[PDB]
Amino acid sequence: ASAPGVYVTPKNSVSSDIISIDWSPVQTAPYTYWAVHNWNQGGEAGGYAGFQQQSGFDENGKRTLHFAVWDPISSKEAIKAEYVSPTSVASNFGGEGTGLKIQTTYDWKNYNWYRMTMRSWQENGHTKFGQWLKDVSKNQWKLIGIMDFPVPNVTFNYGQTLFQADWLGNGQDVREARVKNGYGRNISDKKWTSWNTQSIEGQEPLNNNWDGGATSEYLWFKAGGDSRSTIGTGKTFTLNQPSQPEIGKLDYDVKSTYYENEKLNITWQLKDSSTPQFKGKIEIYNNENMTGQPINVINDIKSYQNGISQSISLPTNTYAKIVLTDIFDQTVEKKVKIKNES
Amino acid sequence: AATTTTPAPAK
Ligand SMILES: *[C@H]1O[C@H](CO)[C@H](O)[C@H](O)[C@H]1NC(C)=O
Ligand SMILES: *[C@H]1O[C@H](CO)[C@H](O)[C@H](O)[C@H]1NC(C)=O
Ligand SMILES: *[C@H]1O[C@H](CO)[C@H](O)[C@H](O)[C@H]1NC(C)=O
Ligand SMILES: [Zn+2]
Repeated sequence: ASAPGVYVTPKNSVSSDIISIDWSPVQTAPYTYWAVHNWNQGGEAGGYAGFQQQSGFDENGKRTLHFAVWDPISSKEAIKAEYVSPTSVASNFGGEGTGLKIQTTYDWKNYNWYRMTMRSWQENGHTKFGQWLKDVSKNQWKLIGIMDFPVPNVTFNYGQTLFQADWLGNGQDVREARVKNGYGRNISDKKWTSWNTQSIEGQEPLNNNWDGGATSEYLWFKAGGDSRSTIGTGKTFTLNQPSQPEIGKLDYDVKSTYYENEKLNITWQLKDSSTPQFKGKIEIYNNENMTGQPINVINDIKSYQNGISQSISLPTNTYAKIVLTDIFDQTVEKKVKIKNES
Repeated sequence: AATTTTPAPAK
């Protein structure tokens, strides 16, 4: 009744705080989950993320992103949905296990590339898990969702794998996708591990209703319909990707920097093609060279905040050091004179 | 009642 699962597994993944892979759908049977990221199976902060064809066979069906983290093993504190995008909905799941999921309506398209990048980080004694998606054709990043997990010092510790799964039982319907550009950032040294070599493996060694292979460009895999394995129970394949990933640049324009009636307003906009914002800080100096100590500091500007409005007492001539950093820890600093009129 | 389970850890 069900298409067999297919797993694509890096040979060399390690404990990571950033995990990234590129995915392209080819055939999209309904009730298919491409979980392109998986971590900590059976463990603290177990989770996954990817793409679902929830209904229909094509773009006119319900196409989504998915993100889930299982409830803490010991802590009684709830996982919080800290941030959901305009098309994202956070809900608690149940059945044999419980936790938090974010489902995001997202009009992804056949034969287009989608880069799903997850980051885990420590903030206020908790671990945050964030989901970002680059639409490669549009050259546009979007922040999808951030979960606040009430246990410190958890990360994408083990179990990196992708799966394609039929969750309803329509093994007659073929599902096929491609992946490339798998990378993790190591907890050990903050350097990148390249998943250049991956195994493609059917879930059931006795079920051959799936197939896989690689071009010089991508790994591909399918299951269901007339799929029949050309690679036995599984096979390993190498892509010629660079050992360090090609990371774009953080690029933004300051839109306002003015002080009026004891209120400081500073706003910015990342360029359409920029890497996405991870955090911000603004130091305010009483001198152009920004020597000595700032007279004031605005800390803990979040990934989802593109400005500040603060009641503050300043002298005549103030200068703002705007320090933004992207999800890849690239920092871009601008120095702007604060204007004393809106 | 849809479920989307995951692989078990290695023993
Ligand atoms: C897995 O996907 C299905 C299909 O959409 C359901 O949303 C289910 O609740 C999901 N399970 C988890 C843990 O997110
Ligand atoms: C999850 O577990 C169920 C059994 O409980 C099925 O094996 C299902 O195929 C599994 N899904 C994946 C992706 O491994
Ligand atoms: C599969 O992995 C998820 C996290 O991705 C959960 O840890 C889930 O409980 C795991 N399933 C099994 C059978 O261990
Ligand atoms: Zn807490």
